[PDB]
Amino acid sequence: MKQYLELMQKVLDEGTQKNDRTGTGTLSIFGHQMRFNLQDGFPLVTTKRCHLRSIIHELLWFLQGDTNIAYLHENNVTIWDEWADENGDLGPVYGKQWRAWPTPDGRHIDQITTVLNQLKNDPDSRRIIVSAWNVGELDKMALAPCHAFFQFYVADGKLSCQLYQQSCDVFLGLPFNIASYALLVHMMAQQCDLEVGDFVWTGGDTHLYSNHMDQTHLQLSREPRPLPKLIIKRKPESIFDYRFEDFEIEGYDPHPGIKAPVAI
Amino acid sequence: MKQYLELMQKVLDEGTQKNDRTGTGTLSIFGHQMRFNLQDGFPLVTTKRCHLRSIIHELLWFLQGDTNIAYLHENNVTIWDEWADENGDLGPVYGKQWRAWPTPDGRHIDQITTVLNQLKNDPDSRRIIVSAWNVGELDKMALAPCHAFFQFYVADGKLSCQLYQQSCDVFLGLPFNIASYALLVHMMAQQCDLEVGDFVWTGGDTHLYSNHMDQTHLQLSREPRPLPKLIIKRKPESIFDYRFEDFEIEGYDPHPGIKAPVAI
Repeated sequence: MKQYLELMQKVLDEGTQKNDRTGTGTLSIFGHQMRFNLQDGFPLVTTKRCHLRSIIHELLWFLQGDTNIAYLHENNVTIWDEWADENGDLGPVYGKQWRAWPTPDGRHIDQITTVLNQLKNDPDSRRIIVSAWNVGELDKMALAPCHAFFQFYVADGKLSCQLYQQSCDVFLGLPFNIASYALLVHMMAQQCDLEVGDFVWTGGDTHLYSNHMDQTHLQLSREPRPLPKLIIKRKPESIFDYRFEDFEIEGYDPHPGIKAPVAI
Repeated sequence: MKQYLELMQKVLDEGTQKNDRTGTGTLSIFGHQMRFNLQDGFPLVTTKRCHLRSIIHELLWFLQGDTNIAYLHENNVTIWDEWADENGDLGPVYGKQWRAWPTPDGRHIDQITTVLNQLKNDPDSRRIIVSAWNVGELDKMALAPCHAFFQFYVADGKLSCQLYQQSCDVFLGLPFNIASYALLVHMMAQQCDLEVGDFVWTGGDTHLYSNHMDQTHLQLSREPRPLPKLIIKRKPESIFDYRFEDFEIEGYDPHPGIKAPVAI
């Protein structure tokens, strides 16, 4: 999509040479923000095919507060294998923090429910936040949250949301992230009888890996097709009762996919 | 300044009517981002006089990990009286979280030192973050952090920083916030032998109180004067050894100040 391709280009033009923890070089910029009107359609990148299946199962997994890849495996979803240990444990990552942020006094806050209450009983609140950045359990995590902070906003029956991605692989991870959170916005709005507003994406260290240049130029040459339409076949009793089948993407006609290898 | 006045205007033009917890109406927009090249000068609003004194003492106070207003009082700084209790306690706010984020296992993480180590020993890290958003101690706080998440970034000997302000009073609080964090960038860079890069400001619910319209239009009519220059008279042995006198703003010739009343 336009906003996306615009970023991709910007990174090429303005990105400074920076290396990552693996030794692979990246082109990076710091601080960027793009908006996506959700009424204009589901922000699923078209200039390259994306498989929403993994996306959906991962989101549902998070909402379950599960941090073991078992569920993912039952559905043959392996995007988390790379990090899980022999038992399939990733540590207190996303899911754990969202649904059971542990306090120093023995409690476990359910940030998702907390957020739902607010959207329903105090929509003008300015602190409708979900944070995965738990300083206390960083070490125990398989890896630090790429996207670790998001805020919800209500105005005119429209529910918006801003995500802050402190670190971002523009080519491989960004497309996935945008769709994932966009889907979360819809689920939230559905349970709150609210219309979807804007999904605002903000990033810190936004980069492209040096060995992704050709794929970038190749995609950067395709023309964005119209955005598809996300439809929810039903209205679960809660934000925790959605099932894979409830979602159906409609009108998605992407260009072919583009493989993006990684060094190890 | 330009970026600032541009926001002020945008809020007037595009802001939607929203009410706050006190009942006072605000004009608000969601999601905004402005950049400030720190080499161009210290971002201290000129179209209206700002007293940096309070700013500095508050920053130093934070770095001390102190959450009692006593220190502020010794210097006759009352910006926190409104919230402090009879003992002058504000709860586990900013200072406490920055210097002693409490873990569930009895520890207290020093996010400021943590961050300093990283900038000195692993500058390419993408997780150089400081968070005041401790879900565990929200209730015990005098009020929730307006600005609760910031990231540091290094590239070409230039240290940048992005702050995310989930809630923002454009007229009263924003100017104060920008200068405060800009000063922190400089202190950081000084202790890391790095040059200052960009201070990137991102906001969630960015608003103007309905009863600040005249002041807004009045300021919105002034022309930005050149930015002053921030100078540090010395190099303390650590980020915790700065004293009020070490800072000197130079070339600051602002327009007159503008009072901004608040309802209660």
